[PDB]
Amino acid sequence: MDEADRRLLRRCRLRLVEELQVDQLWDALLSRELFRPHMIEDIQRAGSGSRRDQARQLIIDLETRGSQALPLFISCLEDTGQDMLASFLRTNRQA
Amino acid sequence: MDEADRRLLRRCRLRLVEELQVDQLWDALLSRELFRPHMIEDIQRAGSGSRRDQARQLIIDLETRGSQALPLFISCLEDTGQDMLASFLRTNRQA
Amino acid sequence: MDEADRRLLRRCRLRLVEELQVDQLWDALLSRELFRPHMIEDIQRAGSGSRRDQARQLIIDLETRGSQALPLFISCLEDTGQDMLASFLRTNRQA
Amino acid sequence: MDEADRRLLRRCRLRLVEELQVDQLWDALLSRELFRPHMIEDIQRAGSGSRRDQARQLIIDLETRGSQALPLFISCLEDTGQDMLASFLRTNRQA
Amino acid sequence: MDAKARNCLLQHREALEKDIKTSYIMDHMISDGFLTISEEEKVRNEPTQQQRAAMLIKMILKKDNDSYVSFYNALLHEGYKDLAALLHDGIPVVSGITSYVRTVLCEGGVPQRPVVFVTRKKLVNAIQQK
Amino acid sequence: GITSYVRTVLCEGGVPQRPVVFVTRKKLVNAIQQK
Repeated sequence: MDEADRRLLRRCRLRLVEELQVDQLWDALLSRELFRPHMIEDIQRAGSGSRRDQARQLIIDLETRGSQALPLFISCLEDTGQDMLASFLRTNRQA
Repeated sequence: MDEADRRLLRRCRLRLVEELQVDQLWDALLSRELFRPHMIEDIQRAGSGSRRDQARQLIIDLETRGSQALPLFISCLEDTGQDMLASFLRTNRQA
Repeated sequence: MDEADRRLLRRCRLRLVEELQVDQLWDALLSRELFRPHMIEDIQRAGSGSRRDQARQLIIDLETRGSQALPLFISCLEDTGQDMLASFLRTNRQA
Repeated sequence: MDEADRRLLRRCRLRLVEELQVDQLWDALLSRELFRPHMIEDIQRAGSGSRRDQARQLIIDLETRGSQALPLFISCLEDTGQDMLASFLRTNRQA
Repeated sequence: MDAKARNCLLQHREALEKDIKTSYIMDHMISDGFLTISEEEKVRNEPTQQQRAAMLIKMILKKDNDSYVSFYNALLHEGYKDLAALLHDGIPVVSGITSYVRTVLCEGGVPQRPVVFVTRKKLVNAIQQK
Repeated sequence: GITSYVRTVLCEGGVPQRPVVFVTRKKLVNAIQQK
């Protein structure tokens, strides 16, 4: 992941952890080979296991999953009906 | 929180965790801006999630919430009908 | 444990940590005096405490538990209904 | 702590680490100002974090907490329902 | 310790270093009174399990017969059957003029009394008084 | 008789190796062992 994408993920930290729905997201992430299944189990157990803690670990770990991790992640957002969040992200990448 | 208030919270540890009702307390704590909402979710998940475990984490975390955290906390007790517990606390502060 | 048994445990690392069920295994291990109870508590807490992390520490620590640790361990597998895993192991020892 | 008390703690090492219940002991230790709260967090994290590892670090660190650390520690044992352990200790001090 | 015991330790040192988890041995030995806290802290300070075992054995090689036995017993008690077996044959026997006398007075302090001497009590007593 | 112990402890310089050819004189050795 390039520095600009990483920086984007940090800038949007608050919004991501506040709004990301994860339970519905795992299938999408798998389909696009963003994470291996055990990686997902680890993220699921991050911290207290709340939605927020999972979300946070997801987006941190996301930075390590490749050059195209960010656009692929936006797509998974789209695929799971999180258009608003995906929209917030995209309009930054472009910005 | 001054050392005397902290010390009070430790001295009353057993009584607080034995008697504190938490489910009804969150609104009060919010109203007086003692905790942020996510802080509350974290406290709710402390340990096993029992009333006692929540109570314990609440009162530990309380020590960090300001110079007036203790008197504000007594008030929230009062506001939620935990007069007996609030009374036990106050008569110590004064003592 | 002889070098051949140790080598076997390393060769089967991936399969063991992928498939070993531990929660049901402790009683068996105790019955055959493979581990002391505190050793078990330590293994249970290894790493993140996931099944995989426990499994990994188990099989690493297993190398230190005696000349007959491996065959005794296969038996415990058998005793707990992990015949497939025990079978994978045995057909190597023999091979 | 005098040499005789220290020596007692070493002589009873095996029994203490085998039998000491710690989770219930912290409040007592605090009440008698045997340890500061952060000291307790450190002891809680000693080694693997098992009961035994915590217990061991507790009793080692106990040697540094004052001239009356041992009798005060026996009392905390009494206060938490560990009479058998407290009894084993006392009958040595006296012996 | 006796040369038999020490040589047994030396012979099997590598096996011992590879397997010993010191945290389950040092406790027993401390309880028994044959390992000190400062030795244990020196052991603990080694970063890996085998390095700790190596340090502990280093220390034990210098100790007495009782210590070897303490070590052996702890090994046996903690389920190290094979390791104890290696150390079994090397176990040393353990446990007016008395013990004190030849204990303290062999420090060069006295030349041994002759082969043949009559006992003169009367004077010795006086010297003891003065 | 010669065993592990023997070459273990006695190779410390303590003894020169017995010659290539020697008859065994038991009678005296025993006496020395007694005394």
